[PDB]
Amino acid sequence: HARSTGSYSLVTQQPLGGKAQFGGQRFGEMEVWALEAYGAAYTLQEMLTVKSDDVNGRTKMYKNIVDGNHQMEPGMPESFNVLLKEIRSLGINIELEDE
Amino acid sequence: EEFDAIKIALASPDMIRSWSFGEVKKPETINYRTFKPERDGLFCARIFGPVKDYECLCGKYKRLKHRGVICEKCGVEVTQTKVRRERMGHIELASPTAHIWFLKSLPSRIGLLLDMPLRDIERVLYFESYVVIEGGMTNLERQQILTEEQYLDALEEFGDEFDAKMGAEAIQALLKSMDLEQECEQLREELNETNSETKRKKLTKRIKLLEAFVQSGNKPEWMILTVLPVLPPDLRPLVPLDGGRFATSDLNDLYRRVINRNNRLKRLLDLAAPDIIVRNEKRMLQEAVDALLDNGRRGRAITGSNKRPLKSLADMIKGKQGRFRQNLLGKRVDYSGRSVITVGPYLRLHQCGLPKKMALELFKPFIYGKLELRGLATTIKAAKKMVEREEAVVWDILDEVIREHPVLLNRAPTLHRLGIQAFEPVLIEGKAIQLHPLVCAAYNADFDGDQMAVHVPLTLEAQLEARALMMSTNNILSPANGEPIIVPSQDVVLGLYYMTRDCVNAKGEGMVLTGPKEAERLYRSGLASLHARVKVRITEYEKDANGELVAKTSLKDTTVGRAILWMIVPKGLPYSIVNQALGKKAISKMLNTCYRILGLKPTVIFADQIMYTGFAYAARSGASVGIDDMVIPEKKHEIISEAEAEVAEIQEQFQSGLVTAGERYNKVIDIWAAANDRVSKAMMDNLQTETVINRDGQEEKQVSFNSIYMMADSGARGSAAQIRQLAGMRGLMAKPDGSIIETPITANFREGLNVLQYFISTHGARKGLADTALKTANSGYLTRRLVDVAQDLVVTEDDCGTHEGIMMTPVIEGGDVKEPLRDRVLGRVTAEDVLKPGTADILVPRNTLLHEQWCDLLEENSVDAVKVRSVVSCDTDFGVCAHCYGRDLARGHIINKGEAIGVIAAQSIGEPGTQLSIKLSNVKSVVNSSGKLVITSRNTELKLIDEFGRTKESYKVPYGAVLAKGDGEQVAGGETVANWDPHTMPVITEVSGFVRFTDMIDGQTITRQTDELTGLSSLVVLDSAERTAGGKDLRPALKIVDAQGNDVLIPGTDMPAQYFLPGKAIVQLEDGVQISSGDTLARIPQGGLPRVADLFEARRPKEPAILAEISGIVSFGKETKGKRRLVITPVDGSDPYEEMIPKWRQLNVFEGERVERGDVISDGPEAPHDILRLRGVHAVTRYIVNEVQDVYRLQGVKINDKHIEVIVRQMLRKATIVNAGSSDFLEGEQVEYSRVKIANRELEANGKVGATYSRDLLGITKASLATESFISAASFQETTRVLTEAAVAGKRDELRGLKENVIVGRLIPAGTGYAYHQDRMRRRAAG
Amino acid sequence: EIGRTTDPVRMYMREMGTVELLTREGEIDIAKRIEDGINQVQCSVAEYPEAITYLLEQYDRVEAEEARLSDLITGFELAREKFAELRAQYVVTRDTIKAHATAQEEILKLSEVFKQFRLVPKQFDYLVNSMRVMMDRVRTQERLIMKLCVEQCKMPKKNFITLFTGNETSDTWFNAAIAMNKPWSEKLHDVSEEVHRALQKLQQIEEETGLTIEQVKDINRRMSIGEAKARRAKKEMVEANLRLVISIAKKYTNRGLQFLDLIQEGNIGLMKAVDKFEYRRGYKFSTYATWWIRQAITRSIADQARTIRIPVHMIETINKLNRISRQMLQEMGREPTPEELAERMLMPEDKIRKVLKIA
RNA sequence: CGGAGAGGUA
DNA sequence: CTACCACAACGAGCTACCTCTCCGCATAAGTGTCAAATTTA
DNA sequence: TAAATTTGACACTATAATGGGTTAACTCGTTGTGGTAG
Ligand SMILES: [Mg+2]
Ligand SMILES: [Zn+2]
Ligand SMILES: [Zn+2]
Repeated sequence: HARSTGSYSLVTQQPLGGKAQFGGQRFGEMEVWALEAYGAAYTLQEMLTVKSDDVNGRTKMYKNIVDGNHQMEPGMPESFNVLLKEIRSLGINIELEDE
Repeated sequence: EEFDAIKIALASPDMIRSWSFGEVKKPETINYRTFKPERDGLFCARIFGPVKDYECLCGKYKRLKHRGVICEKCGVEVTQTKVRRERMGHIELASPTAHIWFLKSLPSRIGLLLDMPLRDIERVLYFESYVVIEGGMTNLERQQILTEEQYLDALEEFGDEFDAKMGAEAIQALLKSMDLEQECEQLREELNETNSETKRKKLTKRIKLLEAFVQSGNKPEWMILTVLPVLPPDLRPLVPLDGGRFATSDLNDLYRRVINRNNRLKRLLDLAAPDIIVRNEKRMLQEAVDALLDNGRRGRAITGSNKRPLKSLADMIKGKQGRFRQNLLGKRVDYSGRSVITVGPYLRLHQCGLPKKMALELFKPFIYGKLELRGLATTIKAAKKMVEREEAVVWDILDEVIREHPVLLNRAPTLHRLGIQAFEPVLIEGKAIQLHPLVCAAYNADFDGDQMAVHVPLTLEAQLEARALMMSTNNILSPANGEPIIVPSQDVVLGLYYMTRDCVNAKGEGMVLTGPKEAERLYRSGLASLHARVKVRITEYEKDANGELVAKTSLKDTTVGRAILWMIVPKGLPYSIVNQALGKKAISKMLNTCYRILGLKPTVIFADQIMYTGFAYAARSGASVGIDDMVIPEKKHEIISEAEAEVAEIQEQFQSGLVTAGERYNKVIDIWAAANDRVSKAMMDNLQTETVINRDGQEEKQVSFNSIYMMADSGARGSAAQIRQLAGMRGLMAKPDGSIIETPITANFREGLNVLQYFISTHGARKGLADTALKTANSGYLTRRLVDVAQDLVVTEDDCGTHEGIMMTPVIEGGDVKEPLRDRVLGRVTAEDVLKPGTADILVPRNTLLHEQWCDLLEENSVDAVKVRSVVSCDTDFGVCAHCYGRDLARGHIINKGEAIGVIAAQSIGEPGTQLSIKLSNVKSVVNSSGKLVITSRNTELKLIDEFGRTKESYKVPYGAVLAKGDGEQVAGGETVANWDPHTMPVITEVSGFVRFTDMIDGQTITRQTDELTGLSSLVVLDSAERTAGGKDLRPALKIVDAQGNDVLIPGTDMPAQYFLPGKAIVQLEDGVQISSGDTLARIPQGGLPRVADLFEARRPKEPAILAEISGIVSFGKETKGKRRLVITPVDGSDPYEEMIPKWRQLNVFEGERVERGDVISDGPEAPHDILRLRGVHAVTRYIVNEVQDVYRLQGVKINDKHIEVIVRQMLRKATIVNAGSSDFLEGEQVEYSRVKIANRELEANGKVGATYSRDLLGITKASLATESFISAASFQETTRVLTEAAVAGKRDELRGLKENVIVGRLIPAGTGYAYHQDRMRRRAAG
Repeated sequence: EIGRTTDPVRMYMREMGTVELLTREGEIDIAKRIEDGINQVQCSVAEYPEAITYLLEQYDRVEAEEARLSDLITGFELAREKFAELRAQYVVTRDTIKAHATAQEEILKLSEVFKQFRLVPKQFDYLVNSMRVMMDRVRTQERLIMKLCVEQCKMPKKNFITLFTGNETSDTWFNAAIAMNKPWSEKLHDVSEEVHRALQKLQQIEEETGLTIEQVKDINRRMSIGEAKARRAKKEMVEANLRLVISIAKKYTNRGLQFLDLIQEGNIGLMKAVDKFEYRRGYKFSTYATWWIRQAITRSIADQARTIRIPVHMIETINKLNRISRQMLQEMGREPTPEELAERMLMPEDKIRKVLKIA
């Protein structure tokens, strides 16, 4: 099975999972530790933001690769904002404190 | 968007209204005649935005021309629909409730604050008992819980003076009226009078919480929930399915419950309902709220329709399937494929065979871009359809794109870091990814249907990242230990073994050759076998002092195979490497030597050539297994018959009634074990030297050419045990309860088993199969914890300039050396010099990285032990320096700054978890009358030192043990010097003469009885636990005196030589005898993975060993009770410390001698906390390293010790302050040791007193939870408690760990990104 | 005891079980107390003159036929003549405002001729809350008077209330408190202006009530005591009939709502039934209260049972369908088809209508 | 496009 | 007054992938005016 | 928009009915109460 770009979930907005529904392979916690151990920063970032649940980053990635320029423009993943909203609904104030 | 912190704090009602855009006020979600949202519903458009991009619900404004505007008809703001997942609502609760996290998550954070029991708070909350908030009269104080009857009595008595309320509102009033600063100051005053340990702990916890509130700016009333925030609708969507039915989230149900009950409460309040009615409604509102926050916390979880508990917000935050561990750390990734793997033998180390279809699908945007650039397509849709019908030009452009574009191959579970690797792709027709045979050891990958995934780097930084850091030709040596991982496996080794081995008279023996090329010519011509013993001319190149190669040519006695293999060997290696039969170890040493001598690229080419030749000649060999290859030994039947006769006669003797059943069971076990060993030895002898058919000298004998013996000897596949079970005897099997069954499985797997032996073996088979999965799960959990504890350790400095270090010594436990000095010291940097005369007076300076040459020089000069800088002793704050760590095992040189060492150490430790003259030292002894020296010290050790100075063996003698040879004597091997009574221990003295019985009389401290062994009248002391009233205040002392009677003093001090002899002693010596000096007087009796987990997380053992906390003499202080109290008074000052020992626990050191700091008083396992607090950080580091390494060596796994040292250093991050100076630290605060280090640095820089401290050894879980970053702890474990603590404390995160930046989505401060972060820091600090 | 328990149902039943059942005649005296309180408050508010002015003008404006006469009066060609005679009594009272016990005689006879007037609760509650709003207006007047009284003088309340229970309308009581020459008496001159604005303000109340402060005070006191007695009797009736609510509600469980929600809705229905129960019909309270309790419970299950709210008529039809299906399944031995349900269901319903009716 | 249950592979 | 033990409660348990089936279940009493939002020309 | 009409909402039924269903009930370490006895 293989997949380049397909459908996305609704809540977390990352690509689905499964051959029957044309999903993408999960990059689990162990593999994150491995790339961390190499010191592999850029590949880890591109597998965390622009090839995953970040809507603007992934569409920009598609547009740029179609244009031949190999560069990333990362952004804040949607799952993080999902977590922020959930924990705020818990009644505890969390916020990204600028500086 | 560019932030340096993530701030956590409590949420005030005003801020809760501030986030919201409107109040939801109705339980209906949407309409159903038309699927449009309701007004003020859970998905209302007015509050949460329009459903569609730049559209209204009525349809009035329907385009981008009105970019932003609010429709007057339906109130919806014209904005893009994404605002539907970022806008919150709010419900206005009628009766304020209590936040469940700040009420039930222990500690309560409310009862600890109001100083009330949790039960009383719950009673007031449950509307069961009244509580007074304020009262002018002294009869009713604050927080006095009254019953309903007491409330009515007070209300009819005073009625106006006091205020007594009921429910969460009363608690809110109590929190509001309370003053933080007055309570904290009065507790500061009251903390000083008396200090009971439990009381002191509760007061210090209370004062910490109060000061946290004072500093964080939060208010105590804010934990009483008044307004409920409402999640945006797109985060709890109500989505239809393909069958028309909807599939909503549980959060909608919880919100419906809460809003319905709140609305009905408002209705009843305006309706003037009776008191019981409104009380019930308030109680159900509280239950709705807490079920919303977390279902299964307070009481019974509220189940939905399918009888399962509903998923609350807390369940969507925490857990294995929560947000943190399933969507922030691990994510689903685009541009990913998956496929089954096969074997590719024609590849190189840097190539992988990618199928055409997966390659086309993965590089689709790249193919679009290159097709557009070339001009063969006008639009993106044209490229889409063109690649969809797959012309040949598409294939050519695909070949162009993939050229020099590495891809990542990944196999789960990725235990260690080599589980993901970068390979260059080669297009192949088929559907399987073709791997290289050599990389299967790193992947732990077999070709039995295993699968792996392919990822594609996109940007230039990622491509260079994969090319310079992740390429399979870079990571040759394993990071755990400095050994190559790309080794020939089970086929190349067999081919090479068949190559380099020699027969006796194979074909054309005694020949002579001009070089290897003629040997290959003869072999391929058929005039000589690969096993002929020949004379060959060899020209070998050796390395001089500098980098060039000089040549020497000579004649060697080799085989045709050795000569042929000589073509493969690069220039620079000596000929002794090839001149013997090459097993797996031999080829591993070959590759290691080639790497150490020539470098990297020649090693890669040599490995490729070795693999090619091995496969070719293994194919040409034709080695095959057959039913005749497992040759049964011809003497098995006689041995088994003799063993059966022995067991039969033993059974008959036992039935006669001579020996017990248990001893008979042990004896038959031993007999069967001996028979099994004999059978195994006979078979191994008969298989090892089968080839006796030999010629041209006589009937000669040589190593057998049997196939099974080839596969066992060469190390290709199998070992001695497998061949024993195959052709010899199966052996003894174990019962499910662990006991060994008496009768063993006699038959092997060739003769075929019967029913019962097979049935017996099934037990062991099933037990092993289950244990595999169980130990896999345990190893996974341990690896996760270890990776967490050391995730934030990165090398920052190059050299900290510290003079501390660990004293590397070869471990010599037992009768052999486990690892010599070489394996101990390779790679590390000398802390100090090597100052010893020795024989050459080697002198290496400090700050020297000990290469292989340096270690060889050390071994040649015979250095006993060296001090080296260690990670635990480094003096760098928030990271370690390069010199302290030493050498990068994966590369071979000093470590580059910015490499995360904690992750490497954790992965290395947790990866093999699925496989689990005589010299007397520290001596104080006395000479006896016979020369059999007897030692009166405990910590004395006798080592066996060579004539070269090396130490070979070591032993520990018991107290009073006898030995014949003193220090400085050179004794020959095999002499028994360790002589001692094993079961009992003597009460030896030091003064000669006669004995006078003083301070013992038969009846109250000794028992009048006669020995049952010798018949002599002996006066044995009875233990104080069974003595009468007259024996409760005296200690019986065998006061040994001179020939006349006065108590002679010990020479050296003025304390008389007396011996307070304890109870339960069979004292045999009587009066009127001669006692020498040093002689005895009486005899007194004395898994792997779980062990590693216990050591690393540091449990106190079930039977702790008691150490001496203060140096001085030892004495007993409390009487008439079996829990003896010990007064260890010092020899100079007063004693402020005592000890308590129970009854049943045995005592090693009696009350007659003196102990120093850190002496064993009672035997048993040692708790590492005590070792740390008494001996020092170095001692506990060494103890942990030795205990972990013992377990890892018993199973045969090589792990470098620096990883364990890094873990230990991360375990010692906390330091409890015993005495404060001028810093903002009161007492007993487990604050970060780096904080107090920098505080003392600055305080002494400005010239003040400073603050002392004492480090504490926490477990891995506790240390991880106590980390200064709350986000990492929340992502790890116990998310609810960590988040509550962070919220109440008003903490903030500085984003310094790797996991934090992984979560938020930035570069990790390690490797390539490290510099960037430093740059960012150097821009944040300087401006 | 009040100890280790967490189930709200258990605790609620525990406090509910401390109250004994009522007999055949206990309900009779409870209803007698309820009606006594109602009559007492009605006659207390009837004696107030501006109340009869408002009801007279309301009857005049409905005599213009702006609303049906059945809207106001619920019982006791006939309304017009009694409106005319009460108008005549009002105008003869206007002729004899202070000319003096005959004014009290005619206002009281107006009160008892108004006793037979059973009217709609909306206007009755409007009148009583108007009473309460002007009573709290004057209460705020004397409250600011008390604030002025004890904000600067630190003086005992008894002497002030003795001189404030007499006239308390003109300025001569304030000047009398001034003239007593107490050390804190002459210091009240600083607030002479503001209390004057108070004295006229209550005077305004006086001129919009036509009666003295004491008269309206005692009238509202009687209204309050009657209301308190009626509320206490209503409470005793309601909280002694909770077992009936539990018994009715236990049959509707597991249909969308929790047990305690059903109990609360039944309690609301029981409150309504107590408010509308009449004992003079000779029936037991249980029979009349059961209808209201069941109606409240079933209406509650018809609005909040499912995630999506369905109108009551549609829910009734859904049942009008469930029963039919079951009846037909029992009769034929197999589940019905849509056409058979169309045949058996209704004259206006066809296959498509009920197909739409299925969710 | 979700969640449960059952089974299978490494 | 406070050193000590036995219970109760709470939080923890490799990774990745594939296939299939299930989720408004037994229960329920109908009328009557008034407003009103969707529907034809 | 004027008018129709099927939806939607609310108010009202007068014999006596008087306390509810229920599920399922390893191993280990840490924390906090609840006495306990001398
Ligand atoms: Mg496999
Ligand atoms: Zn609209
Ligand atoms: Zn160091």
